[PDB]
Amino acid sequence: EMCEIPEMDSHLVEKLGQHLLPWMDRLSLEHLNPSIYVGLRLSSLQAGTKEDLYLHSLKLGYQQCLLGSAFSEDDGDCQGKPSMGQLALYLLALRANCEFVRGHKGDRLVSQLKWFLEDEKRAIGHDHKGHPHTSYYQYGLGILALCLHQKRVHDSVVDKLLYAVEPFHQGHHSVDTAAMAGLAFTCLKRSNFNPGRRQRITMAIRTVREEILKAQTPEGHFGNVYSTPLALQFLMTSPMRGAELGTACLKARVALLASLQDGAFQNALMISQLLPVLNHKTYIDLIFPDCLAPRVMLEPAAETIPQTQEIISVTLQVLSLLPPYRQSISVLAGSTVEDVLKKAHELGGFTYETQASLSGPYLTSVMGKAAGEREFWQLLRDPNTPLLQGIADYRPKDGETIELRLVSW
Amino acid sequence: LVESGGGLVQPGGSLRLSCAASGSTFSSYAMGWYRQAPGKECELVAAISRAGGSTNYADSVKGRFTISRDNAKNTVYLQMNSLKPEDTAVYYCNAAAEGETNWSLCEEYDYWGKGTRVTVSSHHH
Amino acid sequence: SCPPTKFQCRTSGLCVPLTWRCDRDLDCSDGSDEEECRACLAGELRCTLSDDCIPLTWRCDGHPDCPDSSDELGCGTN
Ligand code: CNC
Ligand SMILES: [Ca+2]
Ligand SMILES: [Ca+2]
Repeated sequence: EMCEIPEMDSHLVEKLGQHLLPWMDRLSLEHLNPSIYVGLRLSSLQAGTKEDLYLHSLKLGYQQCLLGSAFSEDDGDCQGKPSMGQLALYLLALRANCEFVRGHKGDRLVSQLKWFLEDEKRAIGHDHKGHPHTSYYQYGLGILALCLHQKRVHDSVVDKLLYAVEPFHQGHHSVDTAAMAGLAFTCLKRSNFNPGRRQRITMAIRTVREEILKAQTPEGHFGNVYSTPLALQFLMTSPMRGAELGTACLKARVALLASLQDGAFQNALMISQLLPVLNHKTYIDLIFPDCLAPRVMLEPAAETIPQTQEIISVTLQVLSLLPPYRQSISVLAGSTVEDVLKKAHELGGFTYETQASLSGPYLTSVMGKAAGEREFWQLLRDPNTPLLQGIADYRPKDGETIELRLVSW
Repeated sequence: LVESGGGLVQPGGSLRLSCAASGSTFSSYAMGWYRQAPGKECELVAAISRAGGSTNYADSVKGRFTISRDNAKNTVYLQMNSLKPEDTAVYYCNAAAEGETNWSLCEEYDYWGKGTRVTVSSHHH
Repeated sequence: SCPPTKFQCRTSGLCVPLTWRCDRDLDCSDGSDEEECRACLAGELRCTLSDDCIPLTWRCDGHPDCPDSSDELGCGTN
């Protein structure tokens, strides 16, 4: 069976797009997002000439920050950004404009990304006994981005991703990680790159297919609501012999419709991963894309119109510190977790740090403790339930407890 | 840790090899027992379908070795009966490729685990 | 419409740094910026005319990883 997602209501798709539109005007290095550009170009929607300026800004920032003087003529210090994973997404952005990475600037960017994979391959080891410094998600993304531009990686690079899905790897990969690996493998297979691994790549695609389908929840999502978009992108790209893939994907469409109606998709990166699916496209369409299909011009959404809000109380707790932190914080209803953290700081006795990411603000330090290697600050709500959204998107209710927990992964 | 069960035996003796896989996808793979004899190249000895329904043996070994698996424990077994000197080798567990007449992935792997050494010799006592 | 710190692409009107003018790469879609112009570690390989080191696995892999393209020279048949 094939994974197919019948067309959704035009007004629902156009609402998703309206959430992206404010980002088309946010061109600072901190806010530029190649995933947003890719998702819009793969969608049935467009943002007009704003898209041209957005891609130009991407080219200015990614090339100036990573090459030569290595700072932005306009914006100054790039602060160690973009990352290599972000560079891979920039390469997808180029395919979304029917461009190949090229010239002496592009050739050097390609080798930087290849060095990233080589460095991760060395971190993992011929042994497979080490860990990537970033993640297997980024490792797969880097392989995908190169493959889309017809750039080869060595069998020994691909082996680390193969091993991670084969029967001897340790630990458990999320649906999102498995999906991105599957997308990388699919590009290699379609391109007949790495024929010295022809069969292991074929087997790996099937394995990912099976593991994603086994992760389908009763509500129909693959893993969770925010894993379903990339899971569907992977599943749409190959048939699955002897399985009920078609009904599995229809069950996911139901779950997505419910989640969409419930307001689940407001994060720009998450929207950017979902819009291709709702246009029957995936990142694998960037091998030979049709970049000039008609797309509907988006219009601005109604202006917010802020209203009267009651005060609420949220308990913020950090038990990963000695002495522990626990305080009741009052904020306006509809405030985000980040707003709670700002108030806690303003009251005294609390501090934290964030860094920018394509998903928004990422919490990196709490009360002077910065997360170290393979650690992170996990966000949870009562009872012992990890959030599915970040500090700038989760809006807690009165009486809720938000916990920040130091976790090793 | 992965491969175990090897040793030194008389001709006609028996051994049982175990291969414990740490990974969640074990059930998604055909598995094979492979061997590298002193001075020789990689050879698939026996392979088994994902479920256990179909098997595949090198001619040298049919009737004497039996491959089985336990997906509940993530383990593949090789029962080696009536051992011959020519079975002397290091034995390795790895994936295999189900096929209609299973098949070796010897040429698609460049990393093998430690394996487990099997030696069959008359001279032993 | 662009500042004099920048080169203005003729067709799009978009601005690029002046150092992208006449640098061989076509940074404007219309090419307007290029008009009317003038040991390594074990397992690595050294670029011929640079101090750059690459993995030996990047030799003859289809992409020039060496600025002088030496890693892709001499990759054909005998
Ligand atoms: C790798 C990763 C990802 N994560 Co995190 C998971 N699980 N993540 C993990 C790890 C990141 C660390 C590392 N060594 O890379 C890990 C395990 C620490 C984790 C952190 C969590 N994650 C969480 C969310 C819920 C998930 N994560 C995804 C972004 C899920 C991603 C899957 C996806 N479909 O995108 C994901 C699999 C791939 C991210 C990536 O590399 N993108 C490519 C990269 C080039 O882009 P980037 O912007 O530069 O990436 C950085 C950020 O993504 C940041 N980051 C990671 N997760 C988040 C989430 C948010 C909300 C933000 C603002 C940043 C991050 O880490 C990246 C660099 O490592 C998400 C889609 C996965 C899912 N299906 O649930 C989901 C967020 C969805 C949404 N509505 O926004 C966090 C909130 C979870 C929690 N309850 O604590 C938490 C981060 C909180 C914080 N401190 O701010
Ligand atoms: Ca130029
Ligand atoms: Ca090369």
